[PDB]
Order: sequence, then C-alpha cells, then structure tokens
Amino acid sequence: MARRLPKPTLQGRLEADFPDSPLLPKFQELNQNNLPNDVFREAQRSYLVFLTSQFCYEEYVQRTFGVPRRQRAIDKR
Amino acid sequence: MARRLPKPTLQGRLEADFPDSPLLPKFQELNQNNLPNDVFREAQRSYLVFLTSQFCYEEYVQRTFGVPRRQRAIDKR
Amino acid sequence: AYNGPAFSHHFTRDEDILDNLENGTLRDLLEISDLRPTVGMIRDLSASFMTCPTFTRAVRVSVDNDVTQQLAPNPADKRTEQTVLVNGLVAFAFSERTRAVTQCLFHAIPFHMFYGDPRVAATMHQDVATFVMRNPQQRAVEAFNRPE
Amino acid sequence: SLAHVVDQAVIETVQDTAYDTAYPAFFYVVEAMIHGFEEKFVMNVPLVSLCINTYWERSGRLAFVNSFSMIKFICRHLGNNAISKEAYSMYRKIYGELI
Amino acid sequence: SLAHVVDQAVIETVQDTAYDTAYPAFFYVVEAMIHGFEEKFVMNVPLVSLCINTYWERSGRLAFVNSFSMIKFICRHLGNNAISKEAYSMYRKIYGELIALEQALMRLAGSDVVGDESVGQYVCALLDPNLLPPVAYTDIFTHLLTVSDRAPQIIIGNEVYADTLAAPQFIERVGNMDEMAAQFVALYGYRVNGDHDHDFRLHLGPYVDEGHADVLEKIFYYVFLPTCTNAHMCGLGVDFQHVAQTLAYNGPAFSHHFTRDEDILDNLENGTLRDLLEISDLRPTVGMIRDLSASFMTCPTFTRAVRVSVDNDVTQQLAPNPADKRTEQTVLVNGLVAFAFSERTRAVTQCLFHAIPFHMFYGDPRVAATMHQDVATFVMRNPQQRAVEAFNRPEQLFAEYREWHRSPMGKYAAECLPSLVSISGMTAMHIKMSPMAYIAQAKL
Amino acid sequence: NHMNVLVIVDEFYDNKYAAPVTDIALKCGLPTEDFLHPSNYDLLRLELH
Amino acid sequence: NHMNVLVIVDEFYDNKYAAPVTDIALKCGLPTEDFLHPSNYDLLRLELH
Repeated sequence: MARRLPKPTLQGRLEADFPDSPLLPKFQELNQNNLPNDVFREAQRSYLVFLTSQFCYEEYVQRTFGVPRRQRAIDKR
Repeated sequence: MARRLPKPTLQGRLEADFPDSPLLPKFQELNQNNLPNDVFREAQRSYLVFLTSQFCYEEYVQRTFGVPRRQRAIDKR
Repeated sequence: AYNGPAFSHHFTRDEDILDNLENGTLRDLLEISDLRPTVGMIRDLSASFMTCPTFTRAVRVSVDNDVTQQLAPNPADKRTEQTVLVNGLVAFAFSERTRAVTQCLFHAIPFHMFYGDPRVAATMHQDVATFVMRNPQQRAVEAFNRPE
Repeated sequence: SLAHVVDQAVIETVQDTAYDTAYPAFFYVVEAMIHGFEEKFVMNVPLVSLCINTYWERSGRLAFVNSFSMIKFICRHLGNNAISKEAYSMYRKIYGELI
Repeated sequence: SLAHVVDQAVIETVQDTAYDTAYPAFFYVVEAMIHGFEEKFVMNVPLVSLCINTYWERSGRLAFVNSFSMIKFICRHLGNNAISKEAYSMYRKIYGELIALEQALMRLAGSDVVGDESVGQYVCALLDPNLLPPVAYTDIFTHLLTVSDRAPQIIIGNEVYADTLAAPQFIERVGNMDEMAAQFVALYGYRVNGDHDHDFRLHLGPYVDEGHADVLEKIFYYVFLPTCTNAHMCGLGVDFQHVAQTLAYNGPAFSHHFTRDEDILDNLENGTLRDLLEISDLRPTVGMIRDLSASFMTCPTFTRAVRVSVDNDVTQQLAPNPADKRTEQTVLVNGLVAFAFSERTRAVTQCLFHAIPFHMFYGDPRVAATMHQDVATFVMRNPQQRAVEAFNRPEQLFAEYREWHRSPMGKYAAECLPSLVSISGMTAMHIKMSPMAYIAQAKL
Repeated sequence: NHMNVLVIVDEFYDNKYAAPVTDIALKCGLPTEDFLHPSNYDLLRLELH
Repeated sequence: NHMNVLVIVDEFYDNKYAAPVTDIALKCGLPTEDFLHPSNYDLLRLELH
C-alpha cells in the first residue's frame, strides 16, 4: 500500500453504460457512505471486476460439464 | 547571399480552380499589400500548404479518439 | 475483466475481441503482439481471479551446510542461504514500447546471481536504468549490485 | 556415457527467444493467471495453443521458456494434431535433456 | 569473449543496399521528414511498413539502413505482421550486434575506477562521452555541457556557447506536437516574416534519457556504417518548405471529392512528385501523404552545422599551446547522411537537397559529385581528389588535423573488407593510446 | 520488517550515487598472469585456502 | 558568419583549380619500404613522435 504501480489506462463509465447486466442490482448494495469520491468509484469498479470474474467462472463451470446420453437419445426423432 | 533552391514544378493556380472546400473562405482573407505577383503566388502556395496541413492534422486528431462503449452498445444490438 | 466485451452478456463468446475493444491497456497490449484471442478465452482468463494469489514475495531459506563441511569457528558461517521468489515469474528484457504497458502490472526484482541482470532489469525500472547510466561499469553481471 | 537429445539448432532457437526484443508481453499476463496450477492450465489451454501457434508463425522463435511449470504442462497436456509438430519437438527434446 | 551476433550474409545485404543505383528517393525523403521522433513515426507507421515491404519483395534489399533513429524505431515497435518476417531479421541482427560490441568494450574497460567516474572514458573514444555522433535530433549539447568537466565550447557561427544558463538566449526548444497546437501559426509565420540567414538560433526537440547513454549511436555511425559501405556517404541538407510544397499542394489534399483510400498515381497532376513516385516505384494511398503533409508543422526550418570543441583528458592534455590542448569536431543539425544517388534521381531531387562534406568517413567525392554539378565538374577536372584522403572540403566546415577521425581511418575504411573481422578491427582501432589504457591492454 | 518488495527495490535504487565492488567480483575479472603479478597484492593476500 | 550551408558549399566548390593536398594524406598512402626509402625526406622530417 506504500508504493503501488500506477493505475492502468481504462475506459470508464462501465457502470452507468447502456448494456444491462443481471449483476447490477446486487452492485447497488454498495454506497459511498463514508468514502470520498474517487476512492469509492475505483473500489466499486474493482468490486464489479470481482462480480464479472465470478460470473465467468460460473458460466465456465456450466459449460464444461458435457451432454447427456438421454438428450442424444431423444435426438433420434 | 540568399540563393537557397528553386521551386519544384507544380500546377499553376490549382486551388483557385478545382476545389470548393472550407479552406476557401479562410483563403479569402489573404491579401497582396506590397509583394509582386509571383512572390504573392509563392506565399499563397506556402499558406495553402499551411492550411491543408492544419486540416490533415485535425482529421488525424479526430481519428485518434477511437471507439466509445455506449455507441457500440446501441448499434451492435 | 473491466473491458466491456468481456462484460456484456449480449456479446457472443466465439467472436474476435478487437472489433469492439476500446482505447486502453488491452488494445496496446494486444497491438504490441498482434494477437487476436477470442473473447471467451479472455473470459476463462478472467475466471482465474478466484484462487488468484496476492502479491509476490521473497522468502529466505537459511540452512546449515553439509556435515563434511561442518567444521568452522562460527556457527553462523555454517549456514548457506537462498531467497526464493514466491508467486512471481522470471522474464526476459522488455521492449521500450511495451514498457509503458507492462509498467502498470509488473515490477522487477533482481534476486539471484543468474537472474540479476543489468540489461534486463534496466528496462523495467527507470531508477535502475538511471543508476546504470551514471556509472556504466555496473553492466557486468558479476559486479552488479543488488539490495541487501 | 550420456547421449544428448537436443541438437545445436534447438539451442539456437531458445537463445533467439532469450535475445528477443519483441517478446509478446501478453504471454506474461497469461503466465500471471496460470502461476503454476495444473487445473487452471487445463482451463486455459485453448489460449496457450493460440499463443504458441501465433508466435511460432510470426518468427522462428517459440514462447513460454520462462518457467519450468509451463514447459512441463505443454509437454504433458497438448499431445494433439492441432499444435505444429516442429514446435512440439523442441519442448519434447528439452524435457528429454533434463531426463 | 565477444561472439558476433551478426552474420556475413546480412553484411552483404547492407553492402548491396550501399551500392544501390536504384535507391528509392521517396523513402529517403520520408526518412528526412520523420527526423527521429517517436510520435512523428507513429504518425507514419503504415506508410513505412508498405515501403519496407515493397522494397524488400521487389529486390532483395532493404532501405532505412541510414538513420539510426529509424532503425531503433523499427526495432522497437510495429514490426510483427506488416513487414515481411525475413526483412525484420536484418534489423534485429544489426541492433543486437550494436548491443554486443558495447559489452565487448565494457569488458575491455576496467572494473576499477579512478575516483567517482569510470575509466572506460579514458580507454575508448567510443565510450568517451566527449565525442559526439554526427546526426543530432535530440538535445545532446546541453547534456554534454552538464556532464563534461573539461570545457566543451560550442560554436554556432560567429557566436560561442559555453554556459548552460545561456540555453534560452541561444537555443529554441521544439515543443511536443500535441502541446504546440496553440503555436502552429507562430511557428509558420517565422518562415515568411523572419530571416533564417544569420539566425544563430538552433531549433531542437527534447532530449531523451532512455537507455544505453550514447555508446550505441556512436558505434553505429562510426563503426558499422563506414565498414559496410566502404565509407561512401555524405551529409545532406534539406529545404523543408519545398518538400511541404510538393506534398501539401497536391490535388487529393484539397479534394473533398477524392476519398481517403485511393491510389494517388491514378489521379495526380503532372509534377515532380509523380516523377519521384514513378522512379521510386511505389504507389501510396492518400491518407499516408496527408499524414506526411500534416507533419510539416513541427519539423524544423532548415539544416545547420555546429562546431564542438572539447579539452583533452588529463593524460594527454600536456601541450605548450592552449589551442592544442583542445580537440575539435563537427555535428550536423537536422540533416542526414547519404548513400550514392542515381543520375536519373538528381533531376527533380535537386530542388530538395544539397551536399555537405563531413569528417573522413562521411566526406566522399563520388556522392557529393553526384549531388552537385559543381562538385562533379571539380572532381572531373581534377581526378586525383577521387580518393577520400585527398579530397578538399571547406575550411568553413572541415579541418583534418583538429579532429577525432583522421585520414588513415578513412583510408582503412575505403579498402576495408565486408568481413566481420574487419568490424572487430574497426572497433579495436578506437583505443585512446592513454597510459592507463596501456594498463587495460596489458591486462588482456 | 515490511513485506512489500517494490519499496525494497525502489528505496535501494532511487538515490544511490556509488557502486562498491567486492573482492571475488574483482578476482573473477583478472586473468591469471596479472593476478599472480605483484601489482595486485590486496586481492592476492586473501587467497590462502 | 552566416547560417546558410548552401552558399558555404557553393563558394568553396564554385571555381577551383589545382588543389592542395595535406601531409597526412600522403603519409597514409605509401607502403612501408617506399616510405622508408630516402627519397621522401619531407615525411621523415615530420614524423618524429
């Protein structure tokens, strides 16, 4: 925390953007409350990063599992 | 003792004839108060160089801004 | 994760990334390599954040020497010591175009006699580089000076 | 009485990879996400396939020489028609040298 | 224990580029136009990628060997896809060999130091920072005024320059291109309403501290290029405003009608630019030439010459004369050195360029006789001057004795073989013949 | 005492003006003949064992 | 005095005749034995050090 590498160049406004994510209402749980502006904005951006990473791992888990014998058996007719 | 180099051969009075562009009204400002006509055409040519280079640099700066997020969210749907 | 094309549920998994990637570190980092991975590949990399460990560290293992070489007046002379880099990788020299991109995410640690190299560590830090420019006789790997 | 399994050409290849100025830095991010875990390499194999393939195409040099774990995983898990034979033989002969 | 990274076939490639009587002069003008800035070269990356690609596929040779900064730019970025993969390897081997000779000289240099400073300064002229490379696009002069202890007097025309504090009143810095957006018109009006004759002011971009100090540029200009060309190169002066009048007064540049991406040679009106393009055999797109037109704002007005004069080290300083304690040298400002031109090339190219003789490697009778009719009639009427050692260059520019690179250096380089052992010999001649350098020699 | 390595790197490499060189780093530089030559008697004094 | 290098090159190369040659131009062009032959006493007069 003493010395950190400077923040990587990123486009902003991924929260208030046009595309709508199902994660977004749970993201509404966080509030500034105590924090100043820029600290809370980058903290909530990090939290959204954590949410999207959780979503990616969950979808990968559901993707890897495979295809059942019964569905291919129904796929005759 | 000022004999630099002669002009490379180019079309005479191209900008008066060929285009109708935003460079034309800014070109209208140029005047011939003292100088001879050939020297006036020379300084006119350098001024047209200056204006075209202004415009091309501005178009490059317009290209440098890249692609926003929300516009892609609108149209790619 | 924060890219946008990896964010949007609307965008398709198999599609190439650079048709919708916005100005940022991913554009520069891929534009250096001219590598086009599909978006779901970046998604699977984003899945790594669960058991992704914290910052790299240095841990010094201090052991006694061999029993054939045990003889000494000083017991502290008997130990030989080695510093292992935890959670970190070893790397070659960076380009200078890629330095401004990689600086956000990575920092040098010269910690081993083979891995403490001036032309490679000089790229990663401006401090090491300016120190090298002031007295160039440091360019020898045998004479190169590392933190205590 | 040892016989070496690596010839001088593949050592030239690895030396060229060492002296590369334009080594693709994105690979390090991949390595940073891998950090020597088996399961995550099995997760991320269709990306390291494309990385090895494109860097082998762009120059004769090859990738991922940095950490032993990555080369061990590439020697183990690939075994396929997809990755080019000439790149695979390099890693196979290096691990045969260590053997 | 140096092993040569570079190979002989790539040196023969460089030699074939050196004797090219079909060298494309348009690429040479582009080389003159970027003049070694990162941002100006990222302005023009896809043009020069097309340039290197077409010149590499059309004949088995590559351009842009000449200027070091363009070399470091091509080695640093772009690369990868745009140019052909084999053509990248020549540049890589050149830059790697330039790196490897530096650690060779450092190992020949001692580890031990006199005081604070290193002793490689005394051993090798190349390692010695009092020496200056010929082409200067970054502000080396103020940096050398800081680092050099012994009095480095700089002559700009009539006027001396010895104090760092005088840096505003004698040097005009060139601002960064994005920053100068307010001051474009003030940059341009100086051409019409200011006299560049007896200006005494030097327009220079910012210096960059990046890496390798100064050794690499010195070994590239003073070792590699004189060997690989048999030292057939001259200094170049550029008349930039005529170059801008070529590129910018073009018909597609005015044109709202003509699109962004088309072949300019389809719709050029007849001029020197069309003839340059056809002799240079390369069809460019319109946006490329518009980028080259846009670059004219920040590029300098004219070329200049500068005398650098530095006192000797304390080993060799002993002399009864104060004027013989100090060794003198030249640096070309905003100009570039030059391979031989074709005879057909100098018909439209003469409106852009002129010849400069320089120090012994870069002062050549055949190339300067190519560039001017006067030098040609001189060398014709007196053929004995055809050799490099005899050829008489102006007192205004040149003096043989008060220099670092004398005549036998150039005589060695003229009959030099393209072997890399000759590269090693050219390197080995640069030892300063200093007493402590004899200790360094007695070590190895 | 503190765990972070970036501070350890930067604080060592930020403002250092001088470069000390050790004994064996100078011994490995020299060839044999100069090493046995009595110009270098500081380094030769400590090669007993 | 003047900055322009065009006239610098021109006025030196405008009208030339028989052109001078320096000393070390001829000191670098002879082979060893022909130099050491006692018919070039000029060059042996001026290479003392």
